[PDB]
Amino acid sequence: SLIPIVVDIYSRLLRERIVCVMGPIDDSVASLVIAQLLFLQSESNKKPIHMYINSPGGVVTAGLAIYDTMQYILNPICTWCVGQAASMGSLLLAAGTPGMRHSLPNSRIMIHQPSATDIAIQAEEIMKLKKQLYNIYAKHTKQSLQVIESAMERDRYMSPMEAQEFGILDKVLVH
Amino acid sequence: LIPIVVDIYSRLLRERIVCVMGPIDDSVASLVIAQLLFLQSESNKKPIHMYINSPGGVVTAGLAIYDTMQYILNPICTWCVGQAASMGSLLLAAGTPGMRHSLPNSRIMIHQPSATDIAIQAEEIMKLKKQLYNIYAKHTKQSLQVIESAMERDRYMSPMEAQEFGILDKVLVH
Amino acid sequence: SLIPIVVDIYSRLLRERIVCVMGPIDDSVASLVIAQLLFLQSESNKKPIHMYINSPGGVVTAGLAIYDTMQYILNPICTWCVGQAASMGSLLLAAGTPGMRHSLPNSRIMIHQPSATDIAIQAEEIMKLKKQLYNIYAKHTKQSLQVIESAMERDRYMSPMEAQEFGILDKVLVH
Amino acid sequence: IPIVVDIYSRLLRERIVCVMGPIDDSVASLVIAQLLFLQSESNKKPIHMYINSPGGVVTAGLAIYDTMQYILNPICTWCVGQAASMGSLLLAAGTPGMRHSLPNSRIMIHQPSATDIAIQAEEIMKLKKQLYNIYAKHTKQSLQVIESAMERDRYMSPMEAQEFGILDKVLVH
Amino acid sequence: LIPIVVDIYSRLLRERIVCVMGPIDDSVASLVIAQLLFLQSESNKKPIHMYINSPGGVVTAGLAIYDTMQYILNPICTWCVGQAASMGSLLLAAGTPGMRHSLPNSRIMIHQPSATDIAIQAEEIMKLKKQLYNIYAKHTKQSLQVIESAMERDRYMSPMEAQEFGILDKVLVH
Amino acid sequence: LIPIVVDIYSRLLRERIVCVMGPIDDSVASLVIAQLLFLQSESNKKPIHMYINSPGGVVTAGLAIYDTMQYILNPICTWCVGQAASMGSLLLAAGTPGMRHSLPNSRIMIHQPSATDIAIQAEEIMKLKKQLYNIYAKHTKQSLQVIESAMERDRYMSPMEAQEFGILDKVLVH
Amino acid sequence: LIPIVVDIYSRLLRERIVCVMGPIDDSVASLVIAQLLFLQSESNKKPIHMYINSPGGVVTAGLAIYDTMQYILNPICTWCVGQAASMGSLLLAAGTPGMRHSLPNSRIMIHQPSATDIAIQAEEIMKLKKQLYNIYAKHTKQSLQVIESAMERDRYMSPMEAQEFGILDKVLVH
Amino acid sequence: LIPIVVDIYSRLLRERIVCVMGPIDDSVASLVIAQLLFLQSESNKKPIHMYINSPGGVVTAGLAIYDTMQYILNPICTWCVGQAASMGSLLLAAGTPGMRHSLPNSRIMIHQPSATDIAIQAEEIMKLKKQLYNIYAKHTKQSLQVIESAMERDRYMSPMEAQEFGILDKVLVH
Amino acid sequence: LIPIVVDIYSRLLRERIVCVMGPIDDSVASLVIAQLLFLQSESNKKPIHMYINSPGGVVTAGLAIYDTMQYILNPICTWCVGQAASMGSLLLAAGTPGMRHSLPNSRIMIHQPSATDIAIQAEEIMKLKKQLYNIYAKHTKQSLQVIESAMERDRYMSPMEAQEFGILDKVLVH
Amino acid sequence: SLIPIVVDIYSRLLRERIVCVMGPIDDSVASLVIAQLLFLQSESNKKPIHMYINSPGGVVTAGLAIYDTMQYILNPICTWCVGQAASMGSLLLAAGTPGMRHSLPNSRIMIHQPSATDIAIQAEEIMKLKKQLYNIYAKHTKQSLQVIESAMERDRYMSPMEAQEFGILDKVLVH
Ligand SMILES: O=c1c2c(n3ccnc3n1Cc1ccc(C(F)(F)F)cc1)CCN(Cc1cccc(Cl)c1)C2
Ligand SMILES: O=c1c2c(n3ccnc3n1Cc1ccc(C(F)(F)F)cc1)CCN(Cc1cccc(Cl)c1)C2
Ligand SMILES: O=c1c2c(n3ccnc3n1Cc1ccc(C(F)(F)F)cc1)CCN(Cc1cccc(Cl)c1)C2
Ligand SMILES: O=c1c2c(n3ccnc3n1Cc1ccc(C(F)(F)F)cc1)CCN(Cc1cccc(Cl)c1)C2
Ligand SMILES: O=c1c2c(n3ccnc3n1Cc1ccc(C(F)(F)F)cc1)CCN(Cc1cccc(Cl)c1)C2
Ligand SMILES: O=c1c2c(n3ccnc3n1Cc1ccc(C(F)(F)F)cc1)CCN(Cc1cccc(Cl)c1)C2
Ligand SMILES: O=c1c2c(n3ccnc3n1Cc1ccc(C(F)(F)F)cc1)CCN(Cc1cccc(Cl)c1)C2
Ligand SMILES: O=c1c2c(n3ccnc3n1Cc1ccc(C(F)(F)F)cc1)CCN(Cc1cccc(Cl)c1)C2
Ligand SMILES: O=c1c2c(n3ccnc3n1Cc1ccc(C(F)(F)F)cc1)CCN(Cc1cccc(Cl)c1)C2
Repeated sequence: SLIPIVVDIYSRLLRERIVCVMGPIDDSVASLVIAQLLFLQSESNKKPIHMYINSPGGVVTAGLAIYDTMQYILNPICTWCVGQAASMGSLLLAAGTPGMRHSLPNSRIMIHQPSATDIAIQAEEIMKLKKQLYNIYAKHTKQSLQVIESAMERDRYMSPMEAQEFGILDKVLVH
Repeated sequence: LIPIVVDIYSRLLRERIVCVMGPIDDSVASLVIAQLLFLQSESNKKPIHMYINSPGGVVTAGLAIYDTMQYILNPICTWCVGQAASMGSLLLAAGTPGMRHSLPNSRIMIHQPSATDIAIQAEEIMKLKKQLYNIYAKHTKQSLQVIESAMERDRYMSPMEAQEFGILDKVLVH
Repeated sequence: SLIPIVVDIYSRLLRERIVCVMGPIDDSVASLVIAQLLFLQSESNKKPIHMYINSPGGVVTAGLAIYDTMQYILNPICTWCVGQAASMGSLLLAAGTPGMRHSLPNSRIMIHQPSATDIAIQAEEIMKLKKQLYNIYAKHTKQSLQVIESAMERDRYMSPMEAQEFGILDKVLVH
Repeated sequence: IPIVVDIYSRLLRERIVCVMGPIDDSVASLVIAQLLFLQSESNKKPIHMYINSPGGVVTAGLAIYDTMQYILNPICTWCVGQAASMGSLLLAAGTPGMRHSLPNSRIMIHQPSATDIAIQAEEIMKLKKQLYNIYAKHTKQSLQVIESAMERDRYMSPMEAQEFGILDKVLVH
Repeated sequence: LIPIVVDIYSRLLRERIVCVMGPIDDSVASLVIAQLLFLQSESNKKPIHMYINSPGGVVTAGLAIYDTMQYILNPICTWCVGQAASMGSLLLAAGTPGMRHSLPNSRIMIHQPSATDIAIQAEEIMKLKKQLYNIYAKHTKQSLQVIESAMERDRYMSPMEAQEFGILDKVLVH
Repeated sequence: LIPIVVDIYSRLLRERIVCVMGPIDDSVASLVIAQLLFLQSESNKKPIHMYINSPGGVVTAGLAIYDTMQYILNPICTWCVGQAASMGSLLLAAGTPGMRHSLPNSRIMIHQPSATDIAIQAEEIMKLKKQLYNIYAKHTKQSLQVIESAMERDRYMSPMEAQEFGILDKVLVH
Repeated sequence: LIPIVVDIYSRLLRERIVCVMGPIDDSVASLVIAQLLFLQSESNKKPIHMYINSPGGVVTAGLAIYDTMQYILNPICTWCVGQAASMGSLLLAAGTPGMRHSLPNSRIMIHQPSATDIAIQAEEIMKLKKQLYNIYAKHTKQSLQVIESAMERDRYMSPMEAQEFGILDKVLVH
Repeated sequence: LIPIVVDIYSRLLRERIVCVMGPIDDSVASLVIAQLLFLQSESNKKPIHMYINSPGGVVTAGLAIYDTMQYILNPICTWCVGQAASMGSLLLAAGTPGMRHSLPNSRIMIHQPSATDIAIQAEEIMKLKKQLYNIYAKHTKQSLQVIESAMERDRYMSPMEAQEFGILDKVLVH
Repeated sequence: LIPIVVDIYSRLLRERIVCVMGPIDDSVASLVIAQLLFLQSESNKKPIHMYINSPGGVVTAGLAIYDTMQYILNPICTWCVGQAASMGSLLLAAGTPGMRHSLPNSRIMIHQPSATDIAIQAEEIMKLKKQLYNIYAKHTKQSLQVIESAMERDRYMSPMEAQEFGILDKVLVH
Repeated sequence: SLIPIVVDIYSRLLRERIVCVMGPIDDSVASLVIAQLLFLQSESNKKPIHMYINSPGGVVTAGLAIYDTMQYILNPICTWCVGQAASMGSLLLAAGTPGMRHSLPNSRIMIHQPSATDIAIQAEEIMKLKKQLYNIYAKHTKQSLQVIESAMERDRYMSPMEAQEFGILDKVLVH
């Protein structure tokens, strides 16, 4: 509700190839984001797609569904963190095309996983998910598994500069 | 809410894309069934694509979709993104042979969770589970014994081991 | 994301002479179903009207309202059971035109009544209603009154092929 | 709850354990404790068990059943009001010749459509088959007739229950 | 709280007064049955008095009390004050002949309101109603036809109309 | 609810007027951010007007709007009507210098109330609090020490006094 | 549930009739303000009519409307129907002098109820009452003392008492 | 609602019969521990009997009871009636060797349900399962592998399967 | 509920055993404080035993117990069974040196979860966090830097590893 | 519940002339505390009474009711702050007999009033209450009104040392 019409603002964002992942991640967000990503690739397999992330995280399998769609599609993907990017949110941020992951000056980044689950699962599977994130995180930051898991073991946010040095993003820009 | 293009969920249907992601209930089954029959009227032979990201749901609602997939003449490509558990993996395994896919980081589970339209007797719950035994055995080409033994474990499968088991055919990445 | 549009899908099903009854049978479902049947008869008193049934049952008087409407209209009525047809659902399925009652391979049929009432009723009327089902069931299955009453007391589901042998449906189709 | 020269504590002084309600784990524990206490008082004096239950958790009912067979005491079961599902199983498990009903009591063996924990289909069936053998044992009915009867969602009269083997005597006073 | 006398509800039991004031449920049934069995153990022949001010309740719980009244050897005086509807009037009518009482302004109803422990079938609810037909006919000395015909009307009866019907015998003022 | 004029909230947007009335959360932030980014596409440097009547809200959502205001090239005139507390006053103070306004009877508060998207540790709440210090110090031209002292007090300030503090520049009447 | 004409509330605003019926909160305030600013853009000189049937509301939101009325150049006729209490009567008294009206049975109360957007200190609520004191004193042209004593009485006023006090100018029936 | 004898649950504890019926939580654990420590103070050598009818519960609370059994010097006879699942079967298997019993129809399950006192990380839940693995392996005398494969199956065991697996020693009926 | 022995929780107190099982709040703090102050009155220097199986709780309530332990003259043996997290581990580490124990399968965590009596500012939460640093550093004999690093990690430690960290001194089995 | 018996611990505290004001202040706490204070004076008008405070504050009129009882009774009153003493709690702490107000090392003290009310009242009365506290606070700390109101205007806790220097208490003791 209370969405203005322009000549619809969220639909007008999509004509600029901008997908929003604001808010928590659940299955409905994942399907909606995925549909827009596949739609944007069908318009052009070569024009860049932009993703604005202001998310506290969400369901792990729903987040991996988006991540896999980003890897699948051919388009370069520029990720933009505004507000914060925590848990799966920071993973999507880190999953952008190298050199095209940006953050605003006062944005917050967190890779620690929250202490999320569609259905009840056992620790053998919940741990498989955590390692699944380890390898994904290690891939895109170019850090060893020892470095990724140790950082994520600590509950703390990073400044946009700090997430750049750890390897989550490439550019902390102001204007 | 849902953005408008050139509505995006109607636009997915415009490409012969049916989504069965999210939990399966009787109304979800009816809606999916309506879309499959509508797509068959467009072309009895052009392929239908079905995206699965479901943790399962009502068994009779899942079988309603399954029987509808088997009924229509169209080839059906199943695509597992996110995860497919319980009835979700059955629909995934029920795709056209050679046309069942998953993305690299997907979770697949055939184990049934401990879902029910009405309270039923124990003989019917066993009659229903036996129905799933035969369906899984049909499309995975595994014996009944290995299927019943497999679902006994409350564990998920990776897309590559699910392929060797016969639930899907290709783990693609682009 | 509740309803897709076709090039409305539930209105398009109605353009195809297909009435679908999935949710549980209540007064609001009955009125809406009845309206479509009278609408489809006004379009053509002779083209077959189709009924897709996937219901766990519902209000008995609301089911009889649909049942009575089926008998009244002149059209041949093809009933199609997908998923399941229990209590009033199976009564509607069995009330189709003879030779036109179908089920899909893995569907469930149950005539046992669950242990259904708009308002509070006395025991005497509940028995009058149960007897009402006996005659409707006995009529359309061509089974004895006794075999119907003993069958319904058993709390079991039956497969489409034993349901065909019982007389509730005629064709278990395979495509 | 009235005091007498406590009324439920006084019933236990008369070797009467009352169920009279759904079979919880808490009901089962309390009933089981009373049976073990009454046996320790006397392994040979009969214990009376009053049943007015619509059933309950199956594992909790089997817990009581296992305790009844364990103790050496003759057990007189008395069904007043009604005895459905697990309730009728306890009724039929009394000592032979000592299972009674009041004239207007209700007996039901049909199982309701054991939810301590959510369970699988294979285990749920293993559980009813476990109930079949107990009923088959104590009614002296074949396994086939027991399973067919339980599939019918009907109540029995105290005479229908006496002839079926669930009880032995329908008395008025 | 309950006042203390030198406890008032326990003092009523010392006077062979059982209270059935309030709706009938299984927990009420256990207490009434327990007190009746206790009072019989004190004396097989001294009369027990039963105070009824109930709007009815669970049918199986009411019949459980009814069966206990018939079982014990004691004469039972039923006293209806306030009102006695559904099972309340059945217990009232089930007193010893010549000892069923009402106060001038009590309400009596045999009509059943529109058995309630668990969901049951149509044949069982009808079997339960037929049991009520025979019991009422036994203690009112009316034919079955007049019992059911009367019960179809939910009118309440005056303690006088109920006496002529056979539900009670002595409606007193002092 | 909302009137149509030859829609009133969309018509405010046609006049380059963004409204931040009400509490700030992530959904408010997304909408404000979208309108700010949209308004830049019509004109690189035409001024944008921002109406604030907010009691505050989520800090990360407030910083998200703040960063967007600083990012875009347009000069931004902020207008406080009613009140601007917590993050509300930060957005008000973050307008283009010389263009931060209040109406005569508005209340302004920079003290933060005792809020976050998720539960966080003590070190992060302090980092955010320090982040607010630096932003406030930057735009008020006050030292860090005086800013910290101002926020320590649970008091509101009048528009004409917020001007002397540096939160706004002009308190207008007509 | 709103009837449509050549929308009835949009047709009212189409004639410069702003409605403040119902309680004041921030969502009401934003809408009233937008309508006042919109009506000024069509004509800074055509009179605006404002209908008040409000029991009061949030004080900061009421002051926002008050500030918007004072800011715009239009003459504003306020019309009280039903009642105007707390902030409602403040908006009523804030109309253009000589253009404040009431209907015969409308009720006026200046007493403030015993709220605000957020929990605040005792000094801030007191700053607000003195702030309201001056507003009332300005437009009723009574001394500050007369306002404080009047608002202190938990009573409603008749439209004749309201004009004599200085809150309004005309009570018309036709 | 607990009957009194010369309290029935206090009379059970008076004979060294500790009951673990019902789900395990911290409040149950404290009480069981206190009873075990109390029974040891009367005699470090008289056997303690422990009745288990539990569907499981909090793992840390279950381990606290397990640690208390191992600490005290008394031989402990565990008795399974009804069922012993999750932590319940762990306490059952943790009895003194040769003194672990079950009744004929009691059910045993080692599969862990898909909780804990507080929300925790994936590594900590995994530390707990390996920790339970060693406990089960110790007292059933099966390899760690055999425990992990067994607990992986979402199935209950019969008392005969339970003794053969090493969880208990005797299934008695009399 | 609670057994009587010739009351079990009062009998633990007769043995100078205070139990801190369950979460800590002000009502828990008052009761523990009262028992600690009471136990000092029987004996100035007889050791007091403290059983901890707590996931933490209110920080000011936890410090209230901590200050009482430090205040009283008695040596205090702390015993961790089950788990001791957040304030729970602080009380465990606050025992008399050489007398802080854990049972083999206990879990210990000093990281604080992301709690307070009333809503507070960022400066106070940090002062309390720093207060916890100094207490932890004092009793573990670790530097402030290593303590802050330990608490930053959302992990539990085993009893034998908490010993090397200095939280406890002896992990006992019998 | 779960209160141990000693040979009752809260009743045994009262035989040691120790009143507990732990938890929030409401009318029921005030009456209960007041009754114990009057009882302790009736036992001895000259033996000291001890008050343990671990309170986040509460209803202002209920707190003033306790304060007035402390001033009325003749006994010396030793106040002890453990945990924290906020809003009205710190007022009761400050109201002890001079030289007999103590705190434990890690206790928290706050005079700022929370942002509490039996019934809805106007600002003229709510402000009268605040000034009523100003004069009470100024009395027992011996600070000017300007100093009291300015300190209380700032939202912050004090360390037990800091509350001593401001004048709330006299002794920060450890053993
Ligand atoms: O300003 C951009 C930016 C991008 N971008 C990509 C393609 N076009 C653009 N434009 C132009 C444009 C946007 C929206 C619309 C319309 F839809 F609202 F009309 C019309 C034109 C990329 C990233 N971003 C950076 C950014 C700044 C502030 C907050 C956030 Cl979260 C991120 C700016
Ligand atoms: O990209 C596809 C894919 C399919 N497919 C089938 C027909 N057309 C397509 N296109 C083009 C297209 C899609 C959507 C729209 C519109 F509706 F959004 F506009 C318009 C054109 C099938 C398989 N799939 C694979 C896939 C990769 C990543 C995640 C997921 Cl869940 C699945 C891609
Ligand atoms: O496919 C059919 C079937 C019937 N039928 C009757 C008339 N037309 C049809 N069509 C073609 C068609 C359907 C819908 C549309 C549109 F409206 F959606 F566009 C357009 C064309 C009846 C038999 N069976 C029914 C059925 C029910 C439930 C589960 C399954 Cl597996 C099978 C299929
Ligand atoms: O069929 C009728 C009936 C009446 N009637 C009156 C005028 N025209 C009609 N038609 C034709 C028609 C119906 C609906 C539509 C349209 F809504 F779909 F457009 C268009 C034409 C009343 C008499 N009878 C009543 C009736 C029988 C069975 C069950 C129910 Cl419940 C009620 C039916
Ligand atoms: O019968 C026992 C059994 C044990 N046992 C141990 C010590 N004494 C006994 N007695 C005698 C006794 C019990 C209770 C009391 C009193 F306190 F209630 F009065 C007095 C004497 C061990 C367990 N075993 C097996 C068992 C059977 C049925 C259900 C359960 Cl769950 C377990 C029975
Ligand atoms: O009447 C009995 C009956 C038994 N029995 C066994 C031992 N003593 C008895 N007495 C005497 C007595 C009862 C109660 C107390 C006191 F404790 F409540 F005061 C004291 C003495 C067995 C069961 N039988 C059958 C029965 C008939 C009616 C309804 C129910 Cl439900 C069951 C009755
Ligand atoms: O009056 C303005 C003011 C601004 N401004 C900026 C651009 N245009 C304007 N106008 C004209 C206009 C408004 C609304 C519409 C329409 F959309 F409703 F039609 C069309 C034209 C800025 C600041 N503001 C100050 C202000 C005073 C009172 C209350 C509030 Cl909340 C704020 C006035
Ligand atoms: O066994 C102890 C232990 C202590 N201790 C201290 C003083 N006395 C004892 N006893 C004897 C005793 C206990 C209870 C009672 C009574 F109250 F229940 F009767 C009477 C005597 C200290 C530590 N603890 C260690 C411990 C092991 C297992 C689980 C837990 Cl939670 C803790 C053992
Ligand atoms: O230890 C005291 C202390 C006082 N005091 C006053 C009179 N007697 C005492 N004793 C002896 C005693 C207390 C309780 C009982 C009994 F009731 F529990 F049995 C029996 C004897 C005053 C203040 N206080 C300081 C204090 C330390 C720890 C926490 C807190 Cl909140 C405050 C200690």
